[PDB]
Amino acid sequence: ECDCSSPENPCCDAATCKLRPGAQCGEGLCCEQCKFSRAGKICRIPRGDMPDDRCTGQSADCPRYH
Repeated sequence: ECDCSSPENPCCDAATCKLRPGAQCGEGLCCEQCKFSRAGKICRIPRGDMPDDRCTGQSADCPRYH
């Protein structure tokens, strides 16, 4: 298993398919240049008045309220 889906992704070492040194992530709504996006950054807009989702600063995915 690999940190990045695609071998083209520079966030991962080609040889291992694991994140390159210093990288936090390689993909997701909350990944920017191989690092976690800023905590509190909007990452998902619903229609209507349901709450938006924001990045946590500790994960590369955009969380959901449940």
